Amino acid sequence: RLVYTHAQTPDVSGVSMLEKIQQILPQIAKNAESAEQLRRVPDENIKLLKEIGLHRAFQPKVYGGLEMSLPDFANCIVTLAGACAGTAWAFSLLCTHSHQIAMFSKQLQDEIWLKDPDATASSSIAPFGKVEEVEGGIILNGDYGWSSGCDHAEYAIVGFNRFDADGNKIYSFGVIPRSDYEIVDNWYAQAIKSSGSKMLKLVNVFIPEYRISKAKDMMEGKSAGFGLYPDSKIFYTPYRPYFASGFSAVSLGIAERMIEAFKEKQRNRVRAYTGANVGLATPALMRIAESTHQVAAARALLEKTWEDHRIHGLNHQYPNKETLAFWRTNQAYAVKMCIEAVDRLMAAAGATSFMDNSELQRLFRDAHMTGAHAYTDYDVCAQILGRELMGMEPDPTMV
Amino acid sequence: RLVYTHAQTPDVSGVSMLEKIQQILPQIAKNAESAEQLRRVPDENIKLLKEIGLHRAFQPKVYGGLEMSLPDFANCIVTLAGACAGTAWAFSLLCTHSHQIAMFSKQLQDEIWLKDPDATASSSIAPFGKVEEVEGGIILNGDYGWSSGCDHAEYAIVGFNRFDADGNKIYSFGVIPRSDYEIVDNWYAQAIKSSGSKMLKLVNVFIPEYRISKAKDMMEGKSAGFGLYPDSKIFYTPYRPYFASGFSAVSLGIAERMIEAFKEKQRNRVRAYTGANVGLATPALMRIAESTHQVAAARALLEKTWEDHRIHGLNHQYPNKETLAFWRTNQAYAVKMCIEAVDRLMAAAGATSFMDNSELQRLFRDAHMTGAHAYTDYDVCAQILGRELMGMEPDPTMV
Amino acid sequence: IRLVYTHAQTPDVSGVSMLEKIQQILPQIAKNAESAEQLRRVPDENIKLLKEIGLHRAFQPKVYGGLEMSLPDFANCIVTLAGACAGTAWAFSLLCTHSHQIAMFSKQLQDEIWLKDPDATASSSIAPFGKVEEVEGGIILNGDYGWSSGCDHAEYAIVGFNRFDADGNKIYSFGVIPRSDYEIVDNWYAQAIKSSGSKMLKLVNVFIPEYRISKAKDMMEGKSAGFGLYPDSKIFYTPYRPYFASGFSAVSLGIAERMIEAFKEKQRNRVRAYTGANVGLATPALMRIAESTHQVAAARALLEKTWEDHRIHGLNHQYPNKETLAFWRTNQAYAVKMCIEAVDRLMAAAGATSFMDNSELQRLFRDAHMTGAHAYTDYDVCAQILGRELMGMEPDPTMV
Amino acid sequence: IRLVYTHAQTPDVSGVSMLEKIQQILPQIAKNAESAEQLRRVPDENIKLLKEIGLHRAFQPKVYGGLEMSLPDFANCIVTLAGACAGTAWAFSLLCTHSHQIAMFSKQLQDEIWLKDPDATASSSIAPFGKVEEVEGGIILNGDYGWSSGCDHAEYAIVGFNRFDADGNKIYSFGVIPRSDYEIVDNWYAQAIKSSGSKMLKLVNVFIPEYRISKAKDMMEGKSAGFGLYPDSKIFYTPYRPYFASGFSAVSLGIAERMIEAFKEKQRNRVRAYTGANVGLATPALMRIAESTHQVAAARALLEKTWEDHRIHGLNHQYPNKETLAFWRTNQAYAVKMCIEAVDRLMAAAGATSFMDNSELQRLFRDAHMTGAHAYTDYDVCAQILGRELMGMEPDPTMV
Ligand SMILES: Cc1cc2nc3c(=O)[nH]c(=O)nc-3n(C[C@H](O)[C@H](O)[C@H](O)COP(=O)(O)O)c2cc1C
Ligand SMILES: Cc1cc2nc3c(=O)[nH]c(=O)nc-3n(C[C@H](O)[C@H](O)[C@H](O)COP(=O)(O)O)c2cc1C
Ligand SMILES: Cc1cc2nc3c(=O)[nH]c(=O)nc-3n(C[C@H](O)[C@H](O)[C@H](O)COP(=O)(O)O)c2cc1C
Ligand SMILES: Cc1cc2nc3c(=O)[nH]c(=O)nc-3n(C[C@H](O)[C@H](O)[C@H](O)COP(=O)(O)O)c2cc1C
Repeated sequence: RLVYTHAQTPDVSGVSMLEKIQQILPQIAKNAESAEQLRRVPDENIKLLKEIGLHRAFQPKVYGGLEMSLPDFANCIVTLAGACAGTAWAFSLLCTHSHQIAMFSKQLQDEIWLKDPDATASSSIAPFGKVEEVEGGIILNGDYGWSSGCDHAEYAIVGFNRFDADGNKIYSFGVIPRSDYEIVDNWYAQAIKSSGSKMLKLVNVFIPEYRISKAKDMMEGKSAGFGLYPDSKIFYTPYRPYFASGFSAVSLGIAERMIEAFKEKQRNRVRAYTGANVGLATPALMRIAESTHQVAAARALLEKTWEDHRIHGLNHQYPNKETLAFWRTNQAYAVKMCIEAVDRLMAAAGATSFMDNSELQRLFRDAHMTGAHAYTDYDVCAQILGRELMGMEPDPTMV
Repeated sequence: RLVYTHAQTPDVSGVSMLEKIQQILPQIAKNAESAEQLRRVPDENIKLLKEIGLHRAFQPKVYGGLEMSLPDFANCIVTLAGACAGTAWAFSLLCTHSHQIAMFSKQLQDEIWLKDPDATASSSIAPFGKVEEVEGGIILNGDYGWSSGCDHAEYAIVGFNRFDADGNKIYSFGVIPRSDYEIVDNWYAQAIKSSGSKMLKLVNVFIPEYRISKAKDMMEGKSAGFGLYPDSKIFYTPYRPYFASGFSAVSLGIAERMIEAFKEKQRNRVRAYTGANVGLATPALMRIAESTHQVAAARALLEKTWEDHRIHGLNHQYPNKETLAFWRTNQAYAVKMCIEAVDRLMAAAGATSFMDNSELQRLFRDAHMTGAHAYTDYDVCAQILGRELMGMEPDPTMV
Repeated sequence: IRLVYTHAQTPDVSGVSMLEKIQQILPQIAKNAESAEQLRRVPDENIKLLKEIGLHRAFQPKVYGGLEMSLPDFANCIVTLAGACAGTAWAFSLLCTHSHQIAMFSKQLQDEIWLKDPDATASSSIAPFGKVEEVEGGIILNGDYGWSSGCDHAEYAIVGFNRFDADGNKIYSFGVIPRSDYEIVDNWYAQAIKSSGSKMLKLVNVFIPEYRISKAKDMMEGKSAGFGLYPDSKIFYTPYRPYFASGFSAVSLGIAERMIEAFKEKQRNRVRAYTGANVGLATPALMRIAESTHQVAAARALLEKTWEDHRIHGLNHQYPNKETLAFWRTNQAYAVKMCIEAVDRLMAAAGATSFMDNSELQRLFRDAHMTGAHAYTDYDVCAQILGRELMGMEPDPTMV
Repeated sequence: IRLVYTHAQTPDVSGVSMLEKIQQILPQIAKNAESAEQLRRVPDENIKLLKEIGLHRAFQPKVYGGLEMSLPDFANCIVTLAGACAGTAWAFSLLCTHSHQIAMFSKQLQDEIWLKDPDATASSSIAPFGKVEEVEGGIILNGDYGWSSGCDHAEYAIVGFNRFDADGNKIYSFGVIPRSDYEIVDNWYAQAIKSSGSKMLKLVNVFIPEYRISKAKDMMEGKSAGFGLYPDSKIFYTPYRPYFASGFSAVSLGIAERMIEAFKEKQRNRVRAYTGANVGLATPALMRIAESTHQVAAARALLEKTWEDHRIHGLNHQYPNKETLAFWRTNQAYAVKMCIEAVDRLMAAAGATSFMDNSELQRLFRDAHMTGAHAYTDYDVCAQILGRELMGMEPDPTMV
């Protein structure tokens, strides 16, 4: 029998990553409050999650990785997000970054992992950096904002633009060691506080050519690492859908938790002004129902989208324009529904739900934060998909 | 690779029912306009659909039936609805009625089908009839509204209440031959005109005990036909989810077609006033995108819900309270989203789209009609699901 | 003097207000509604009743025997009227608001139309499809001119077209032409507002003299041939467009307030077909009636405020600035949008019986949606218009 | 005299309207907003500025030196104020509206409060949690009384509780008590409207004499001990509740209008972080700015019309009937809902940077949502209130 309201446990001989997550969820949940005030992932959380080996979800097998299918991984993040959004978000990123690193030169991966198999990377992909072409590579300078989990990373992946002959943009990534940059703690946010999305500062950082890949190359299986893992079900696939797979996941995790948390607080709710017993009043019930439907519908769409990714990966098959448009955008619609579903409940939650000591207020905030990311902006997404459906050239103004 | 915007063709060897539908879809589509003025399904359409054997979708195998899985059938109705909603709707009902007949006595099924293997039944399940208990059965009298396809049926299934010693409602159905009732043609509607939902008139109709089953019995596998088909993947299952499976189906069919129809008419559109080519303007695109997303999300939820029906059927497993609530209501949420998606497009359609000679106007009407059936009313559904989620006793005021 | 949230308040005038006069004839209009739908135009009775109370002279200059009603007072008669037959209200509103435009043409033209017959009115078709040849003394116009509400009951038609400069740039103009110069082609088969008789005008080598031709821009800025003719008037020193298009939102509002009333009446006694239960007062129904009431009351407030602004401007002989003009162009579109939300919220709890031919809701629902399909009520266009203005951007010549 | 859609119109009444006086001090209020949020109450400066212009005497009777402002004029001050610091506006609104209620108590009580100190104000906690013993001459009340906006700046508190009939039915009453009779407990750690200082009052064996106790029903129907005291006043012959709860929607509107302005400012120069192109004027953004503008203008129209209704009623010393009362109870709830939709439509295009502590939007978004979480602004309850009334049903004693 299927389950509509949450992740179904892959019954497998040998216990699943998702069960392993489920056992440690109470601890995560209890640190949630002190994680918010810490403005990063508490050391305990990292240690627990790494202990179950989650961070090696997308690490190639040759280095001791699991190579989880997207669905299985997504669902761990969703489940995780239910307990601490910021943790789930940050940790998702640390994880999905290995899937990218896996497309770089064999030499780079060897450098990172043969040395330390538990090493991970945070990122800052927005190309703010000023780049000088020296011989052998580049020198990069810049302030690189928004690096979730950067405190717990040994490397960072960093985005920038290079130019060819007709000084055209060549969008590239560089992997750099933790010693090459300072973490500046300017992370004072109002949602997903626990993700530690501090900013990386880069001063005359040299990056050799072998730690630099073209984005386009990693979208189309032409990067230096292509063909390295001929048996893998997850590497013969565009880098971006994976890396960005966390946002919607976290968002959905929040939504499903909101429903549960709202239901718990709803049962016993009294009317301040009259004293009457009001937890089972029809309006409340209808909201719980509709939000349940809405996130169930969102989970269906994400589940179907993830299956699509998995199937493609299995078959070592790069998607076409249309499927690519859908993979870029369905997640944004999912995120959008999930927020509608959180809002519908928060709106019936009453004043007490906005107190610091109430969980709803944090879920509500975090939920909204998931729709503020560049990759989840639905205005941009509607235009992307739309243009594709009418068979129009893409707008280079968005991506 | 998965498909977001429509039914995926089950790549069997040989001809799937769905391909067979797809080949006849142009003809159905061309009769659509004269079907609307006919106020019932044109004889051609019935003949074409019966020829491909679709009406035997849920007929037991022993009488020459196919015993299609719910998903496979649902998807034929969705596809069909894209060409003529009223046809798809009416015909869906004529089909899903066999699934119910199949739970009646062996004697009844023998009576209907050994005699004529192509016979089908229309229905009127709202218990308006006055019922006298005579010995050996009942005499029923009543005007029975809303019998989709009743012009093309050889039997009608007809709902009524019988009473205990306690004098409590026992909701029952009776199958009655076409000779036992007059079709009154009072079907003047403003949507799904082609369904021929005329009203059955019953005057002192006698119904023998063997043509009468309790609804509750068919919900719980206790009706006279339980056990008859020990190998069947579709009869060990409550009757209602199958019978009502066509509404959301039709509704989805209509939505997917709107998006196609809108896109076609959109390309070349000029502003009436300023005379400007305007088919590719950003707002239109964004509506095409989001309606696309919306119905895709609906399709995902229905596809997931149907899988759940299929799985249960396979395992001869009757669902529990919770899954039952979800099966009762997810369809209603799907219908709701589908109508939102139609409305979002009809609203950018401009005045020309409301002309009799435009398809959009019919799709828009028919789409709305699908949310007006008793089983798809979302207000009632949210209350049903809601009460279940909070662990409340059901409200006998709705069902 | 308590305010009223759910409908037009009756102006205590001297003598009998136009709105009371409408209110007395509303039953008759309402009883013809069903046969008007099958007639595909306004029934002769309705025209005769409405003209008898003098409504068609709502915007006719006083010198010819007109009333010169303020926008709010007129709008509110349409809203009320629309409650009984949307198509009648819509058609008739147009026949009415056309005089306000005629009043900006040459004194000679007005004299021609009204000194001859004071009850004469005009239908229109303003979308510039016509092919236009510049002959000397005026133009020859040819074209099929769609969508002329009330055109069966009109003696003239106002017709839109483009002329060109030296430099070949569009000069959007209107011409008033007699009923004898065109054929009404009956291609009006619609699924909403059937009774408006929006048939299409056919024009074959119609000659139009220069004096029956005004520039749209001139009528927007008080520069047309009729500017200054009525120095005491509270309604002519004002751009033509806001008035002419004032009817759409009005009708749309009329339909919404009526839906609420109609839904309430049918709701009381409603049963579930399935359970047998008397279900008219169930909390979900109540909440929908409430929220639809709030939503249309909120639309009414925005329209009433917008109308006041038109009135105030007209009083002061003051042409609005860019910002107010943007608001006048678009507030009505938002109102129309809310009204349709309000109708939908109710039709969605209406059940299957409400979609029958013999039910009023089905008509109101259809009509309500038709009011948001007009080119002037399209909200996507309006959001862009108002948006550009608020950010201080040049207007998009792509829409208007 | 041209109307304004996007904000309060300045009442031209020459000399300085209260609203102008507000507008001059708004920059200061705005600059303290950030440190007010961390203070979790209204900064002493803000109180001092606002009291200096005399705003707190908005509803104080004239005999004590009050202004007796009309509801519209006051409401609009709160709206304007809320644009700069919601929590200030909210708290101060309450301190203000409480005088309107005090004005219905015995002449002796008002004399006690104001003849002594004419600047004295009261905070409240109206939810009847208190346990109440009937002693002779009055009551002894005990309880923890949550949510007392501005309670740090008040000299008295108004406190709600239930007493009982012969056959012991709830008699809902209010008691005014001096600041010495209760402790302020600082448990106010919220995530919205932080600056309102809505701390909780603790009451230990507080004695309340009969003359500082009024029945709520009496103050709803002009039967309280202070009825008739100000025979010339335009604002006291009116149920107490619509005035006291007038601030919430007002604040909520204030925040919305400010969101639009704030969003517009930040939108202009917004690049993509991803591609590299002036993204501030993209069509989606424009349309959201447009539609939110329309939505809050429509909300403003409904509140403005509702306020006028209160004003007209007050003028005429006329207590409203069931229907208008249902509307006054609920329109504000709809207004608040629209305002939050409008805020959300913008916050959703605002991008990640808008959720930083150093961004104003994030605070506006939070505060905006908080206004819809009060017991009087809950729309579910409101739809059921209005709905039942419209269908002519007895009220549900389960909500109020
Ligand atoms: C109910 C209906 C009646 C109309 N009546 C008139 C009319 O009498 N005169 C006129 O110029 N346009 C009329 N219009 C047409 C519009 O002005 C405009 O040309 C049309 O809405 C263009 O929309 P489109 O993009 O669907 O073609 C009417 C439109 C509809 C909605
Ligand atoms: C398009 C249309 C077709 C219908 N066809 C049938 C049918 O054939 N058999 C049936 O028992 N009920 C049919 N129903 C009626 C519903 O089962 C139910 O009686 C009706 O929705 C009651 O809704 P109401 O509250 O408006 O009466 C149909 C309803 C509509 C929407
Ligand atoms: C921002 C905030 C401030 C409030 N300030 C007051 C106040 O000063 N006086 C008062 O009686 N109630 C105040 N209320 C509390 C409400 O009157 C009511 O008791 C509370 O909203 C009950 O809602 P609940 O169901 O969440 O408990 C306030 C509520 C919130 C939203
Ligand atoms: C919660 C939060 C965490 C983020 N974490 C990262 C990250 O770790 N790496 C990264 O490259 N971008 C991250 N982003 C930033 C986005 O990729 C992007 O630069 C940002 O959303 C731009 O949006 P804006 O238009 O508001 O500037 C994050 C954004 C938010 C919503």
